[PDB]
Amino acid sequence: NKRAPYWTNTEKMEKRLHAVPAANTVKFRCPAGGNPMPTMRWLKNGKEFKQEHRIGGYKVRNQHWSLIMESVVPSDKGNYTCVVENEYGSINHTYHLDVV
Amino acid sequence: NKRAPYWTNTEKMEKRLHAVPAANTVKFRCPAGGNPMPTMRWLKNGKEFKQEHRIGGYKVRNQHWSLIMESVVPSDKGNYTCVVENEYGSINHTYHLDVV
Amino acid sequence: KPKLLYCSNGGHFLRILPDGTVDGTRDRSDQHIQLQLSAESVGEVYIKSTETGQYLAMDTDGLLYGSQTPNEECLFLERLEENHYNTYISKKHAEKNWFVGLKKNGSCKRGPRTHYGQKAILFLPLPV
Amino acid sequence: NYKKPKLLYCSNGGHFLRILPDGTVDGTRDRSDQHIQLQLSAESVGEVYIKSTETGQYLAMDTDGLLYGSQTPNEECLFLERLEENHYNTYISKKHAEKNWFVGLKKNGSCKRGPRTHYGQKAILFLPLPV
Ligand SMILES: O=S(=O)(O)OC[C@H]1O[C@@](COS(=O)(=O)O)(O[C@H]2O[C@H](COS(=O)(=O)O)[C@@H](OS(=O)(=O)O)[C@H](OS(=O)(=O)O)[C@H]2OS(=O)(=O)O)[C@@H](OS(=O)(=O)O)[C@@H]1OS(=O)(=O)O
Ligand SMILES: O=S(=O)(O)OC[C@H]1O[C@@](COS(=O)(=O)O)(O[C@H]2O[C@H](COS(=O)(=O)O)[C@@H](OS(=O)(=O)O)[C@H](OS(=O)(=O)O)[C@H]2OS(=O)(=O)O)[C@@H](OS(=O)(=O)O)[C@@H]1OS(=O)(=O)O
Repeated sequence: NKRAPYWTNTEKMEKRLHAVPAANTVKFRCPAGGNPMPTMRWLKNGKEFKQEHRIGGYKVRNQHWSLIMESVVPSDKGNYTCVVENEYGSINHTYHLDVV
Repeated sequence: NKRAPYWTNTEKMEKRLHAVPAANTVKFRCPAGGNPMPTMRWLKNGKEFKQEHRIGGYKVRNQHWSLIMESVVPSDKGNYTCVVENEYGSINHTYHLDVV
Repeated sequence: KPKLLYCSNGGHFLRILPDGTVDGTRDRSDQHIQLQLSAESVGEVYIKSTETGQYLAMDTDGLLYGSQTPNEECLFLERLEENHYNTYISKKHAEKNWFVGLKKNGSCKRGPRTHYGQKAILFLPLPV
Repeated sequence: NYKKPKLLYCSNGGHFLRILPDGTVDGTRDRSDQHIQLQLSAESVGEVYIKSTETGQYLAMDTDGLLYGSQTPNEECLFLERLEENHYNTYISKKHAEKNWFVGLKKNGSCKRGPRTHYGQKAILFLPLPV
């Protein structure tokens, strides 16, 4: 029953462009499934996204597959990619953030 | 690119038991995908569910993959199956409706 | 009189485990979801697991847990909603609207995160 | 700021409002689309008229909540635009304001009809974006 990851909620994820006013808050999600249960990480414009890259950092809620950044300012603009992995494979999806 | 049907929203579908007070309203969903876009139909306790099987009938909203029954009464207790198909295959899921 | 509290959020039955943690499960067969409710009402209840005798309680931080002795953190205001679901509110923390609730994945919600309008705080007692 | 050819983005499913030449209104996620550039105008304020710059067609709502495009501006074409708390914008039918009919979009891209919209939904929240 060994299986690579799969999205469990494709409907939510078809909203690719997230345009948000600052100083609002934004939430990206990529619910997934797999066996073993996969892990997830976020990329910003294709590269490691650490806490250190934004003032106030950001939260990742593994229990909901999501990434949350509050008080969105211009420097947040960009593509955010969620990468979900187990040892059989990975799936990814990208969202575009745009701060008005 | 020919492709059999697949669920696009497993997260919603995990709630199999829908326990509702009468005279409330209930909605069941099975968002799906597939190429060609598949069709859907509902079974009640394993057989055709036509309009004439409940007072007031019911609404199916293809645009949302859903089945909607208003003013739920005890005769509605049962298992409702959504069957989704194209010419490459079909998937099914069943919900148990319970009226309090 | 011994019911199963069904939560419409994700369709779980409220469950009080022997280690004192409270959560939800969809297993009808589970030994920890039969609950006895009781007054002195009007609408004020105790929720006890019949198999372990523990009481549903909420602590000062909003977290649900089971206690062996009944007590002030175990009273809940039971309200038949215009729905007709029932809702439960911590009696101690009523002035802040702390409801007993369940996330779609089965875990409990904490009082502070609940609010009138969520599906997570809606319960139906079902026969066992 | 910049009083010009905006793109009305709806935060419900991330679509830009679109007035197609057959008179139907709907959303799409294609930024290349020729039917999404819209001019807004007062007076005032915010009482706006939303027009497709491409066809000159105006956003309007019927007496049954349905959105459609008209060639002639007119009474069914005014909208009450309020900067929300938010800071999103919402548009309410001027003719059917005592009933709260907002311009809205479903997550699938099609329009909501006024009666099914209300304060609190993601569908009625727009943000005007530069072209
Ligand atoms: O509050 S609602 O009546 O709208 O019911 C669920 C909505 O809550 C969000 C975010 O707001 S919050 O509830 O105040 O935090 O979902 C996120 O939190 C809720 C509650 O979780 S928490 O532990 O109290 O914080 C979760 O839903 S539920 O547990 O009440 O069922 C969401 O998790 S999940 O969808 O159940 O997997 C959780 O996700 S996240 O923080 O955004 O990652 C809304 O967001 S959603 O998850 O994208 O659906 C929920 O619905 S809404 O239509 O946007 O209001
Ligand atoms: O109820 S509202 O008109 O306020 O809209 C959001 C909630 O409506 C549902 C259930 O149906 S309804 O309450 O009778 O309207 O969603 C369903 O309809 C809404 C609006 O559709 S409508 O037909 O134009 O009125 C659609 O969502 S949205 O447009 O706001 O985005 C759903 O379709 S879509 O995914 O948007 O394309 C539709 O689904 S269905 O008929 O049940 O199959 C509620 O259910 S939901 O779809 O699971 O969210 C919505 O929210 S609630 O949390 O249940 O209050």
